[PDB]
Amino acid sequence: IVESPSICEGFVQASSQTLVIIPDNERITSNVLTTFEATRLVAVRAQQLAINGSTMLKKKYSSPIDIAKQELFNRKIPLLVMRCIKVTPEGQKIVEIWNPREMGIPLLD
Amino acid sequence: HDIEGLKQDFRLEVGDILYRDVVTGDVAFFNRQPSLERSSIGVHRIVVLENPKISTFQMNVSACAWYNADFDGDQMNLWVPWSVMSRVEAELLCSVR
Amino acid sequence: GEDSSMDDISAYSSPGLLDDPFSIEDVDISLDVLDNLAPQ
Amino acid sequence: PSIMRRLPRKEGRIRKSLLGSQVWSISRSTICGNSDLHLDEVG
Ligand SMILES: [Mg+2]
Repeated sequence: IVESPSICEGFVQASSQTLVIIPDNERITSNVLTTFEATRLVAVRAQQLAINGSTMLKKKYSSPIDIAKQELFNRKIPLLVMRCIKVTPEGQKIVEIWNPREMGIPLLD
Repeated sequence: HDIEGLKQDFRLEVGDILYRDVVTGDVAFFNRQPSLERSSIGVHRIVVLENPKISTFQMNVSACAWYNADFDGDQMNLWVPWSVMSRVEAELLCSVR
Repeated sequence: GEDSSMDDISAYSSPGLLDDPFSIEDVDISLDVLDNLAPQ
Repeated sequence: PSIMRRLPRKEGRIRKSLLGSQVWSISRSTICGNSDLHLDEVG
């Protein structure tokens, strides 16, 4: 018989996940940044420079956007790209972590 | 704070946000309705017209192909990004090039 | 039969009489800028 | 006036308030020709 609802169901809070990072030699996505990814990296870095201002860039620029662009082009940007591949029903979150300081940059300057 | 209500500050303190005027070289989103194509919103470099008698948005006639526009009475919208994140995205993604 | 106090009001008009093909209902364009649609 | 009449049409909640938006910091004017401006420039 199908009786009254129990506490075992009715949970609204989804269970926590485990971040599963694909080993670097098994990554399938491209080693080249997309234009979306490079734009997002530059925007995030520029906003964080507007917050902090601390950079390891040798040259001097008057705008956060210029500093972020030169950090991306000179491979000195302190950010990582996480490409979420899958969410497994057993709880795992399989992702790929990409280092933009050793990827191909599509942008020009 | 308004800028007329403060005049005793010799300089600005690091961390403040200054809302400055739009100058030549700023990027702007430039839109004509109906927005049927992806080029219906494009980012242009602003040239400020110093003549106070000019009230129109002026553009090159070869830029009309992006917006399906002409000069028989069309009106186009223009907003200038102010946040850094949207102002980065205007240059790198939405430029009319 | 001669009374007119309770006559139908809608009967004083001319008796009798899914998407509008000409209505801009799915077109989100400002009503102040409709000259963009001029045939030119 | 009803709660569920706010939703449906083009002037309703979904199409006017959620899928579109009134915004600040925006301008509009008649457009004009100028042959001294580059293709990526706006006067
Ligand atoms: Mg016209």
